[PDB]
Amino acid sequence: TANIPNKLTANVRTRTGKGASRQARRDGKVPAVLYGHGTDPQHLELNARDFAAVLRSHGTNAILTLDIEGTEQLALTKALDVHPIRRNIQHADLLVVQR
Amino acid sequence: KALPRLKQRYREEIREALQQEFNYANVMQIPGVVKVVVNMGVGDAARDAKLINGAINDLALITGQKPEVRRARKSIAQFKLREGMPIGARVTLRGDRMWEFLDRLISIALPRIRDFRGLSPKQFDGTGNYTFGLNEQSMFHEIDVDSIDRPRGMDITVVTTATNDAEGRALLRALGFPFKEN
Amino acid sequence: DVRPKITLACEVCKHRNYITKKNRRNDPDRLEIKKFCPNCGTHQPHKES
Amino acid sequence: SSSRNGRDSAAQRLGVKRFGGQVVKAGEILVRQRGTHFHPGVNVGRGGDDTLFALAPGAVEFGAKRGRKTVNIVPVARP
Amino acid sequence: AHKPVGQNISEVRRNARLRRHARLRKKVAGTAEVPRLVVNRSARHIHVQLVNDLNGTTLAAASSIEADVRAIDGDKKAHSVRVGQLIAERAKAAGVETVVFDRGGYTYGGRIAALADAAREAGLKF
Amino acid sequence: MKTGIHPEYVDTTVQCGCGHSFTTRSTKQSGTIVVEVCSQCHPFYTGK
Amino acid sequence: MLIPRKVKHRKQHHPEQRGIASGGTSVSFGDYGIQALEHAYITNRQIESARIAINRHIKRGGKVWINIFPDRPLTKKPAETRMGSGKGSPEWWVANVKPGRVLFELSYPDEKTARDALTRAIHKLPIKARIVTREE
RNA sequence: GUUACGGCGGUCCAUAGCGGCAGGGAAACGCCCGGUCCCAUCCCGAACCCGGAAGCUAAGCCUGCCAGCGCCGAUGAUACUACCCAUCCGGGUGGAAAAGUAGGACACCGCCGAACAC
RNA sequence: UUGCCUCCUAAAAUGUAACGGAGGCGCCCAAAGGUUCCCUCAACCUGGACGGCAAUCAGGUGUUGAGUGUAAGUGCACAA
RNA sequence: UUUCUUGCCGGAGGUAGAGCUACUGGAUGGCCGAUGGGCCCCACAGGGUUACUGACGUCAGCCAAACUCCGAAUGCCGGU
Repeated sequence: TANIPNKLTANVRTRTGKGASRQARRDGKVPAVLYGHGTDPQHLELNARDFAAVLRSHGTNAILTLDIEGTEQLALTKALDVHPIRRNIQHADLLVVQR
Repeated sequence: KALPRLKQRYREEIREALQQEFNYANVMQIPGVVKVVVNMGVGDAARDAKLINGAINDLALITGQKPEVRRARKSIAQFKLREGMPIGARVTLRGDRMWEFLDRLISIALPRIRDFRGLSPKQFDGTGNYTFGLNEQSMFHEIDVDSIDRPRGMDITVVTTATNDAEGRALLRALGFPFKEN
Repeated sequence: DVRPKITLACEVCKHRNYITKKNRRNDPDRLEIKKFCPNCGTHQPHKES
Repeated sequence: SSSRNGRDSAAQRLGVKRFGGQVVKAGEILVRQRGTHFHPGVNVGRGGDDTLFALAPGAVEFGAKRGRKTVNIVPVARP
Repeated sequence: AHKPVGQNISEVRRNARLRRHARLRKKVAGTAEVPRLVVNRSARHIHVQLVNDLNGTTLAAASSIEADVRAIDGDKKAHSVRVGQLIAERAKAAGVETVVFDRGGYTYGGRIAALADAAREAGLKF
Repeated sequence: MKTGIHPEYVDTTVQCGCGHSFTTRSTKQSGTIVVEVCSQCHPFYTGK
Repeated sequence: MLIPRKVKHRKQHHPEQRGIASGGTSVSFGDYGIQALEHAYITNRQIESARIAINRHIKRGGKVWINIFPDRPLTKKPAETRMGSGKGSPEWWVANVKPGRVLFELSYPDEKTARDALTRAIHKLPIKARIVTREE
């Protein structure tokens, strides 16, 4: 039926924007926004490699436990912005999944 | 005071019969026949515009009021039509005259029709109105057969407050329309 | 031609007060129309010359 | 072997002549336009060729009424 | 199971009356100095109301609903005449002498003309 | 109802063949018409 | 061949070969696809050659989709004519292809055969192009 | 002061519309009957007037609830871009777009009139 | 080809060239001008002898569609 | 200092970008389901029968300079 949520460390974003996102991607962290019924969009950086591995191992509809500075939040990858050429995850829209 | 035969019949019996048959939540739903529109579309007026005058005279004598001459809103070359060419005549009957024309049409004309076997009750609008076409124009005593000119397939329609085919047929049967039940 | 520059002159002051076009085919007869004669100081009938 | 084109009318120098906030005099042309892209608002008239002009002195403002852009003149407080 | 299908004549009349009223309002509007006399004429009563469209605030109002107008006997035109007189008096009181008359999308041949003339003889410029 | 543009309209009485009377307004100025079959005697209405 | 039934304007400005493709960048019809990696005016003749190559490599089974359509007319003036005297008549029908645009898609049971057919098509094409797949 | 009672008027005029479900007549808004009375039909008392309460809230009207259709719609990101850096690539600072999901919303106020109790 | 008008080119003010891409012209209207008032179908059904891709017609909604002296921006059931 | 630079404020745009079931011209699928040709039941009533030419519609998908439901950045016009 269900499965263990995939653990991913998602540090909050000190700086946000075009330059910040490009620098985060260069560092190797896909930027993301976590929103949902809680009504509190949070700006996170997920490790690009780990996030992509989780996505490609369990699919887009894979529930993720994001460690956001200690706190654990369940969320599903609602949308993935992926570059058509570089094929890298440009951005992630995560939706909170209250249990 | 005075009151048409069909109008009095409707005001006195038909409403109760329809209420009993199609029991309505309120009296105001009782179908009540509304304007009766009788038309003669010439079509060949493009070749003989004079036929419009004869149609006007015939409609006047049949109904009781002048027929409004209806031009064309379109110009289709296939039938030699131009914008504004008088292409038909229309009479709208409302109230006492409407009811009296219905009474005469049911009591005089349709029985006089040649080889009259009735019309199927399937020509109803689907929302409560009934349209059909008389095969000639001499059935009306006002149109004396001895001084007729040509045949005009005469369009007639009755507009009712009915909601659909069922209430429409109930109303017209109550008014006593001939119907080729099928 | 076709639409000549007709001249509307008053009937009373008989002054050629206005000039305007008119389709001679649709309106072959002299264009009689109410216009303002400044000499008369009031609207007077004007007709084509 | 030649081109059937090559013609073009003079640019009519349409558009907004006094933008939002500009103080204008009465009778001043505010918008040169074809048709009512902007409609005459308050203290603004519409010319024969669709020229929106100020009917009263004041500052030009652009508003929206019934979903139609309008040019209005807001009276300017006397100093 | 009855479902209305035809647009009722009441609804057609309301929509067309609002249509005509907006058509008139394109040119007729009320102001503090020259308010707008809106007239609402129903089959039962007639009401008039001096609006300032700048604020949307009414300065004076009159209605055939009033016990005085109801006591006034005669015809609907007589009651509309009384309403016109009342609104003229109340416009005098409010300080309004000249207004623009909004017929509300109506015609001469009824109470609107009678009310208009009542205000004329009353003294309002309408 | 317009004054004279509307054609005359007078009440009339008709008698059918089977002997049924009928009163209604019709353009006929005579006021007395003789109908043959009528709906009180037509075979379609009567039966069959 | 691929030629529009009609074009509203038959003498159009050259399609601007700029930016990466914003639409049609993923396999939406078949299992494999040919994604463009450079800008090019891919002509209807090139499209025909590529699709015929794919079809002849897959032989009997399989389905081919041609996402791009050459509906842009590139004009050419008559040979040995000087500059001027109007614009040339329509000469080629091209699809403005940008990097990231998937030009052809293929469904075929055999992965190796599908990739070889797409490679045929890419060799027929005038640009760098890779074999992308629906599985992301 | 209050009512599912009324009109009049209200916004960068759909967050307001469309549709579906449920409810109301003391007074208003309506529905409605015959042409002695102004007035009207390019014909029709259907739209506009006369006398109304014998009768009715069916519809319009308005009230409550449905997010189905429409409407609005973020943050983030991207596209794009001004300037700047950059040999061909590309990058920095600033600005920054529809879809969607997260979502919002089945609209939002004043004048006066009626009855209620004071 | 030469003057005028409309559009695109034209790079969201204006303006902007080429023997660049498209067209119009240069008339017409005394009732197609003014004013006052009013309106109202783009398409399925039932049909409406003949009269289907169409009649004179009747209803519903198509929610502002639709079409509308002569090409763009406008004007709608607030009606240019 | 009216000039110009910068900040802020008010402003109209339809370009870049896209978006097109938002219009005007396009695109792989099946669909209640258009001429249905075709088997015909053997009705000329009336009807399934559609291997194939495939209506509207619909499904993610795509383009435009003379497309726009949208729509920047700059630039421009003013004020400070």
